[PDB]
Amino acid sequence: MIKGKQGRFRQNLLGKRVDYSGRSVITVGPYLRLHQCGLPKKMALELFKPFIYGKLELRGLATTIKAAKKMVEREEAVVWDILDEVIREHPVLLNRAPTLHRLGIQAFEPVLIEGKAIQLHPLVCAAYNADFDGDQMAVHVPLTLEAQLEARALMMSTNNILSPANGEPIIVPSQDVVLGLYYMTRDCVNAKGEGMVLTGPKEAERLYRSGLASLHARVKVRITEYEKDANGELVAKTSLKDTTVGRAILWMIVPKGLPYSIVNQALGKKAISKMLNTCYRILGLKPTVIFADQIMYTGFAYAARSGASVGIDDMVIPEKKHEIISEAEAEVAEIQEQFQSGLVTAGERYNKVIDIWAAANDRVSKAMMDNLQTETVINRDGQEEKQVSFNSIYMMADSGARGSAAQIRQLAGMRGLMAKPDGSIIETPITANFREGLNVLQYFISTHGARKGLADTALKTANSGYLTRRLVDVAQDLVVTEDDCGTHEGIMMTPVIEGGDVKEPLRDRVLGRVTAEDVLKPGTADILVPRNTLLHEQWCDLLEENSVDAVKVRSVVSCDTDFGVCAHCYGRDLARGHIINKGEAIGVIAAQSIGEPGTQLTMRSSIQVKNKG
Amino acid sequence: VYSYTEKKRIRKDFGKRPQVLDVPYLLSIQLDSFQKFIEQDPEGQYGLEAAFRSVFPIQSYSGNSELQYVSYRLGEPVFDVQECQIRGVTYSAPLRVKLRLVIYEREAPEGTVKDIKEQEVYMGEIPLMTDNGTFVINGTERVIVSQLHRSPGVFFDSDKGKTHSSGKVLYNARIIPYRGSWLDFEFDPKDNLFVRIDRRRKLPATIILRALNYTTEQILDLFFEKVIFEIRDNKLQMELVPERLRGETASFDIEANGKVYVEKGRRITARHIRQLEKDDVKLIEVPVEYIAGKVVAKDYIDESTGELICAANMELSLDLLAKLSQSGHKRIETLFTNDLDHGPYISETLRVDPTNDRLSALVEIYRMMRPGEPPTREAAESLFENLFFSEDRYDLSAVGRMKFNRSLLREEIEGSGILSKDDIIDVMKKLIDIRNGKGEVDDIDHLGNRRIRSVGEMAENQFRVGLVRVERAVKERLSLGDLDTLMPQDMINAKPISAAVKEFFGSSQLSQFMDQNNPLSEITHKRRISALGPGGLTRERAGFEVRDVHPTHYGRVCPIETPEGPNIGLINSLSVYAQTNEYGFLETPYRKVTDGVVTDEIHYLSAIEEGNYVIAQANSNLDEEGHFVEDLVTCRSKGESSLFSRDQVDYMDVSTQQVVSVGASLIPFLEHDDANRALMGANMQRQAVPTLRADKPLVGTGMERAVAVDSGVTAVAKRGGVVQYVDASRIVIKVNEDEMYPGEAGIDIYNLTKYTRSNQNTCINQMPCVSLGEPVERGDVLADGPSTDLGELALGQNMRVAFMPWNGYNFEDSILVSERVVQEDRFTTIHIQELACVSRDTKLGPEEITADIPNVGEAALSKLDESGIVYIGAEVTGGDILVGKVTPKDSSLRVPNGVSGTVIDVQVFTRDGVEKDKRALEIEEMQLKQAKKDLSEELQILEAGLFSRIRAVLVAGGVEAEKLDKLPRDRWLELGLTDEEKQNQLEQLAEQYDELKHEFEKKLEAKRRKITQGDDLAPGVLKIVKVYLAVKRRIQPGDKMAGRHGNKGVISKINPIEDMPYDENGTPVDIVLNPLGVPSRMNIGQILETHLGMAAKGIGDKINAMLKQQQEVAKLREFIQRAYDLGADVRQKVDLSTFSDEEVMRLAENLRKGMPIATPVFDGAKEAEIKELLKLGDLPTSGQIRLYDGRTGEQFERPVTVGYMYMLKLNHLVDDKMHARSTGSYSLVTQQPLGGKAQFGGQRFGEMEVWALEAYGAAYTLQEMLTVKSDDVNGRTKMYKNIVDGNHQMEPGMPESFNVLLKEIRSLGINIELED
RNA sequence: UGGUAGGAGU
DNA sequence: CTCTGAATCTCTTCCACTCCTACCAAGGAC
DNA sequence: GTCCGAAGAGATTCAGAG
Ligand SMILES: [Mg+2]
Repeated sequence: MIKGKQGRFRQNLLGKRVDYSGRSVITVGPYLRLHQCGLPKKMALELFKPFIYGKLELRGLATTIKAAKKMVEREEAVVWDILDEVIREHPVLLNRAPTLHRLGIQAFEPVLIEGKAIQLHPLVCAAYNADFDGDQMAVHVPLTLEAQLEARALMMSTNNILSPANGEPIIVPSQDVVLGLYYMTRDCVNAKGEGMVLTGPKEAERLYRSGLASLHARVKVRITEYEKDANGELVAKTSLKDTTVGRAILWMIVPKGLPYSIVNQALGKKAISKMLNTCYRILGLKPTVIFADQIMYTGFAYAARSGASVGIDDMVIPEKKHEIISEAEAEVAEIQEQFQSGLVTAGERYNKVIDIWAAANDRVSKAMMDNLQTETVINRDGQEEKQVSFNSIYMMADSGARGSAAQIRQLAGMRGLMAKPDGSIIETPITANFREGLNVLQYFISTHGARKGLADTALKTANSGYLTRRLVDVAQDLVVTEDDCGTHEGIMMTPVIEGGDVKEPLRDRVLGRVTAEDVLKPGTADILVPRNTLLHEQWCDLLEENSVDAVKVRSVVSCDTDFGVCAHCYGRDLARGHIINKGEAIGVIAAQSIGEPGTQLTMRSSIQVKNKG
Repeated sequence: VYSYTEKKRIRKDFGKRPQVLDVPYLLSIQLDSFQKFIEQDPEGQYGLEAAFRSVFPIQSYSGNSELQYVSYRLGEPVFDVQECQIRGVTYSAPLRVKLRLVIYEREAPEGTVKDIKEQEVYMGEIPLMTDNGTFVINGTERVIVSQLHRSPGVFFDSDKGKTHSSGKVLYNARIIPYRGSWLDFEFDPKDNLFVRIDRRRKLPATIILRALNYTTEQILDLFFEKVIFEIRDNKLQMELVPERLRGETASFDIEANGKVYVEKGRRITARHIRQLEKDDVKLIEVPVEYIAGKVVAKDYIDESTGELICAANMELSLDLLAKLSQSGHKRIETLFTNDLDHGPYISETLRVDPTNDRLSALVEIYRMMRPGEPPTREAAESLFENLFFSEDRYDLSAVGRMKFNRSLLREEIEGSGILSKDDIIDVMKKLIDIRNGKGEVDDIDHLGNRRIRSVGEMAENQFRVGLVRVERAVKERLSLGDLDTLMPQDMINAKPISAAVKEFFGSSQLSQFMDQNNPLSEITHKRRISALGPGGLTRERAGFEVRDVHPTHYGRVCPIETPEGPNIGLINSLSVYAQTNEYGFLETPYRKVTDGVVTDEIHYLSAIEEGNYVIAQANSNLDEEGHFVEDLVTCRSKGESSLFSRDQVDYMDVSTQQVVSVGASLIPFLEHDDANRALMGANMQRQAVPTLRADKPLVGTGMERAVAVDSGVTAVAKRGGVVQYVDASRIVIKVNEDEMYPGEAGIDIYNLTKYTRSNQNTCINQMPCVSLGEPVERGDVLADGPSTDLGELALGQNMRVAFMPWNGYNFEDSILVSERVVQEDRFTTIHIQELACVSRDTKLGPEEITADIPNVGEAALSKLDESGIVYIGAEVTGGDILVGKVTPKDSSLRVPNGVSGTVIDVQVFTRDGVEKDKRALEIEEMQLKQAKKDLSEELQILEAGLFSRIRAVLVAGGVEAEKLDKLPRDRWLELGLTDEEKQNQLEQLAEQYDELKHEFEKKLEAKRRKITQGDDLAPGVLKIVKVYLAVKRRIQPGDKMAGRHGNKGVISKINPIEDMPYDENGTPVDIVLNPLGVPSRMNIGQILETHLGMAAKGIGDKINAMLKQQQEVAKLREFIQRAYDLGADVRQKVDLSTFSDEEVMRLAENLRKGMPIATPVFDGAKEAEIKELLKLGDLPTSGQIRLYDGRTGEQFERPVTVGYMYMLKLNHLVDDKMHARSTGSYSLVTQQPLGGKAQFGGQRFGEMEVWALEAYGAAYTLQEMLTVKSDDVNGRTKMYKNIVDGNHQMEPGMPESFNVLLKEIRSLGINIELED
């Protein structure tokens, strides 16, 4: 009763159960701001009971604690007014059942709602890995004043913009907002209101609302664009631009600093993420939060207005599929006939059959994709013309909202060859797609791999959990203690070249890390970078122009400080644009960042140069 | 022709393939196994009789007594199934056995026994199986899932390259008896055979042979060929058969008859082998260096002195052959060892083992088996004799012996249960042949190697385990000297058997608690096949390969239906047509294929026999004559599928749906969605809480009727007839004369079970689906159970569904439901709870249940009656007092918080001997009057039926139109009849009815006694009060709702009716889904399902318009005929001309709200048929309608899919999930218990959460969570006092868990000190 | 109550 | 025949949060 | 009224070899 998971050490000493906590199913709320979260009235009343008692005693409605308890149990009218005051600015901690990230627990400012479900912000759910399908989330109430300040300063969702694992943003439009933005920022060859010249974005919105102009009509709109050429000052630039109505409408929510070039494109998921990162780089944090909320609202509204839908006529089967299948079957029959005479061995026959079927699958997929992407043909002002299709499935695939090339290939093309449980490839692939039927044998062959993948995931979870626990414990003690060691030893940063293209660009590895020794300019007897300067975007860009391969960089293993590392060796915090603060628990952050992608990781001549040099 | 239940609503059925074999009885496995276990089965085989006959002959050590059983019988159960469920007692039947005891005369067993005793004995209670296949053990229905395990026999595991890092394969053989000790044979890296008994340490394999009194020469003869060498005058010529040496290089020059045929240093090919065989020169000459390599075989002794020149297994040498030359022996034996063909594996083992005699091997075996004990010759001999050749300790079942012989390629099927020396030798020879490359290993996952062990076999094994100890006790008692002292009743004890059976049936890994939320769940739970349990794998031990799906699972075990999670693949459901073999393996039907013709007769093929044949696919064109038109019909040969000629095929699949389970086959368009989503949908159908009103699915597979009738939920008429009397509580059927038995002909009465709590706390009720006077036949459903509609499985409701994003309310999987869904209460579910109160006998006086409760308001007592019990029908709420329960000194049972439902009934159980309170008197008198009313009503109705059937006899010339009326009311059976002997028959029947009503009143008195008698209770409690609350749940945000194709979701917002999107006609859509869920997880079944649902509802709306206004029957009939004749080549073929022109009206009435459509799993409607059906109505072919926004009023672009989809409400409610806590109870470690909502628990702040808390750098929050909210009791009270005063300080203190750990470590003699 | 399994959800 | 290598056995650990439903456990003898 | 798999690391031993 001391050792093991059931012992005191793991169950009780490190896993104490906490009062002032609750649990309920979560559901999406698009009305919420980024920092807010829904909270049922009954749950809020139960969690904040001592605060309600104290407020009742202070106000004077209840003389004694027993009277206040009875009044609260009666849930009288006055109790709700008192409650609204209490939870007005009191953050609550929300966490999911598996807590892999540092971001697995976040603080929100709660709003009283009716019901029994916690309303969560759609953008936040990406970090939580929440799916809104019976998912549950526990809430905790920080009592002490220090705890409240601490949650507000560190744990609030508005603070967690960049993940500690890497500098990429952790909030991003994901499923419907990105689809709405992609639908809005698109062009049609002929549409209502084409050729118009507009005064500004407000005119574009007025035209689209009144129905005179379509959301995709190409027009010429005067755009007021602000660029911060001066240090801390913005200069307006006004010019006529060839953009659609939808792009002009979206320009209203964009902040002042950003250029207009970002909105003019088709705005897929990568484009939206890049735009948010650009806003974070230029205008800071508060404009980025406001911009994220505006983007989510606008995307939801215009996705709803679009009325995108999936139907059995959306998935089109290429007309050449039957001919390709017939040719492949003829070739495989010919190879089998050659094998019957004994001319070709069984192993080479099997390999040739596999190659033939792979080639046929590639041809079918390419033909289907070519028929799909440019399926729509628009007649404009007389002569016909070609354009990117408006097929709903293709619109879902292109925008990155959902699906991929493989999913479409399975929906409207050959499912390809399926492996046996042992790992060998079945000779005959699944010819039929999911739009048309699958006979029993093909379904069995599919079920093989489906069950194998399900078991793989079910055990991957536990293996990754164990690895994460070991990593967290092996590196618990590390904390940034000192500020500078003054050491000269360091490791050498060079891009990794595995006999081909650059696997990792040099600027990516050395970004945010200080140098152990002064970097030497390609011009001899000259130094590009000082000895102890921290490399950032600008310093890396200056390093890009000279393009020196080898740069010595201070690292954690070379740190000479005992019982901890200095702030300079670690470098950037990767979550904020700052050198790491003293007292940061870098060991736990590192272990959690390593262990988080573990669930994704499955268990089971002549040398010629491509380019001149 | 169609059944009467089919006439009222006949489901349109697609599907071109005409089924040859109908779906068998769904629960046949459980019922058949239990019937085999416990029934009068002579000759032995398997059953209770076999278990009795195996053991009961008694041998006494000089006891001179023989005890044996004659027969066994089962007593009538004391209580009916409902009575056992209500009382909470097991539904068992006493086991009465006629045992006989015979003792011979002293020093004279040859003659007749001096005393012969025969007396029936009572042995124990065997829990009988209900009609549906369930067991009632303590008033709760339980099911015994059949277990799947490795079949007894011998297996040869490869063990390929796991160790030694050298890539060598360490072949091994394993023998698994049904009951005994495992015997293993292993190959060491040095090519040495090792034996391990019961997974003990390794031991040389030849020790077993030496322990089998086998001479070393005999072992060499068995495991090696003999090469004869002879001593001759001319070079001491060797004898060498040419056939012995094939394909090996010859170091010596091969000269036969002088001429050289094969030169030295050259290999021999086939031509030289054949040349030498033709020459047949067995004699040959070799250099004296060649013989030195060989090893002698037999013992050679010098005739001059008798000493051993060379013992067996001794390598020859120059001095050895010189001594043999001095010996003058004319025969030299050398073991034929060829590295490529044979192997010196046995010889090296004999070289390694130290034993050289039987006694040495025996003492080595004793040392290994029982270390530490000194070796005794007799003890070791007895141990080895009892290990593998004693019937009691070791036995191979008939299945085990059959598998063993089949693996050893023996023709004999049945043999001795115990092993034999020849069997072990053959196993070792087979392992050696496997090593040499002649043979193949056996795969464990092969379904021919795994077996099905149902409830009957496991219950029989448990009964045998219980019986052996009673047999031992009887033998021990018989050792005492006695003669005719006692009957053979006190000798045996019922307690061991009773305990051995009760423990298995109540506390076992496979005696699972039934879930009764659906008829489908009940069916599936009885069809489960769990690989876990006793004598099976565990979750941790089970490997990666076991969870995978084998190619032999086709037609036996469902590849789809299996629980995702920890035990994935370890638990899986039996397929539809698969029925277990008589030995225990799994079988599946197949249509025999004659010469080019597919016939009708069906052969059930096991796993092994399926490999040899060539089996066609279900989806192949037959054209009603056989002779598959394509000459390359796809067939699956042994473990592989490839095209074959139409004449090469030998068997055919019986039907398309013979692969999937029953649960997974309910999904329409199963062939259009990914296997993962199909698995999810199959698992989610089993968690659909039944709704307030059952609604049949508009589109379904078509087997829902079969799974509805084959479960016990619906009441099915056993004998057809007319409905004399129907009522919400019961149905009375007047049986037709032909089906009516002659003797004491009567009318059967069906009593429906009204609202009753299920295992999942859901309501179970029967609704009468027949009217007054409506004729019924045998096998039609009379009453609809939970979640069934007119005999069709109605799991959920079908509602209009639109696939479009809507303002982010359906973001990832959320679902937006119109308020119209809530308004018409079409997802409301009833929930029945059970609250029990016990009058415990504590100290300071017994606890009493009385009305007056000290220090409470009169309002609480107002709801209670004068006896302290809650009135039936009172609208109680959380906290309201239900019973008095006053304790001497207060603690009154009350409704838990968050519960608000009417109390439907209260049941009071009172200890025999104590007084009854006034409410107890009211309950008992009401129940007694109810029993009297039931008996009187059944008696009067049966009397009416019998006296009416007597009138039929009186009709034949014995009565007139007025004679019966003028006759008095007491003697209708007494009337002047023409036959004058059937009058005597009528008098006999009148006397029989007189005695029958005497029997009825006697059974009424027995029922009164059963109510009057003090029902048994556990010691320490006077009375038990059970209060049943019935809360009516309603849909709300946070509830989980799911479809059939694995597209689960949670309700997000109850949108107002006017805000929902509406089409041109103004009808709002009930639910809007999210389109993004389809492309990623490929489940196109729902899109096709919703298109077909729109088509069905379009047909329904067309006939509703044809019915709302008065239309002539001809027009409606011809439209329905057009709808039913839509399929291009469907097999349904309904003609409405044969209908009665009034049943057409009833069919139209039942179809006005929808046109049911059947689409089998792999033979469903194609897209073209759906488009044609849509065109039959006035609907667009594309299936997409232009919808207008509810609030803006502006029409959406991009026409949006709209249709009717069958949606389920899952048992994952939200009011049962939401929980909160500020301050409550604490444990011994002063942490909060977290019994969840049960005892107001706090959510656990796990280990992985403090990592995230401290990764943020948040120290103060971590400190408060670790100390002030969990363990610091002083910190807890100080923080609570500070909060109410407006202060938010914090005293850290020390957690109590740390002090507990300190004391725990100090308790082991280790000094822990917080030194300063 | 408390320790065990049993099934299920993420 | 000491003494680096290889055989054996032997211990330890295999995610994290819930929803619950049961099974379980010291007397008559002195 | 009172009492008697499976994977790895590691410790131990053991067989080869000079
Ligand atoms: Mg989820």
